[PDB]
Amino acid sequence: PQFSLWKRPVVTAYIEGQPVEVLLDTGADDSIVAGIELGNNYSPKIVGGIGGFINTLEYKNVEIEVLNKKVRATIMTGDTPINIFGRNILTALGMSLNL
Amino acid sequence: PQFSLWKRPVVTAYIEGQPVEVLLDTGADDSIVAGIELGNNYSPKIVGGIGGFINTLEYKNVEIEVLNKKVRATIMTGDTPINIFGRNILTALGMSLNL
Ligand SMILES: CC[C@@H](c1ccccc1)c1c(O)c2c(oc1=O)CCCCCC2
Repeated sequence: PQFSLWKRPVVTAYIEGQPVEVLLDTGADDSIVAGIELGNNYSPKIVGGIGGFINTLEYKNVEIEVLNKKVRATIMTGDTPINIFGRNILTALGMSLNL
Repeated sequence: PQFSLWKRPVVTAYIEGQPVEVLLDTGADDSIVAGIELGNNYSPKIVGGIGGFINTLEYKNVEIEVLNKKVRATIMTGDTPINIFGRNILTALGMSLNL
């Protein structure tokens, strides 16, 4: 597909079966979604950005269906205002920022 | 040009002549940079990042040169840890996200 930037690149993603609304963000180094349960085998992380830091729990190798493609990648859960898919997932998806 | 996102889409843009380094952000609606001092009309404003709020000054009708294309735009200045160009400028350039 081709996403125009006139609208927020918001898609529906299926992480381990659970349906989430995610914003595709090329400035996000990682991916952080809230409100999803992914197990009792995680790693405590801390990520910073504009305005401050946020504590997160990292889960590797997680099934992800988005844009009619399934990737296995690392995601972080935590109190974030909107669910973000950073570059770690976009590269795994084969996406590009074109001019 | 084409950005692969394996290494963070960062470029040099000139804001009314001053060169800065900015990250191309597809999730941000607005744009904010640290340090530039302009004179256009401005309004005090506060924004919310993925971790907290920051106090900004907002300028309108700002001449911006990026990737060899000139534009007239709205941008914000404040003590941000990372300079980003959001969708308001991205769209004026005609950039897109493909798969
Ligand atoms: C450039 C830093 C970036 C980021 C994202 C995730 C984790 C750390 C840093 C980031 C954005 O992409 C956006 C916003 O604030 C940010 O700090 C504004 C709020 C809305 C969310 C999308 C844009």
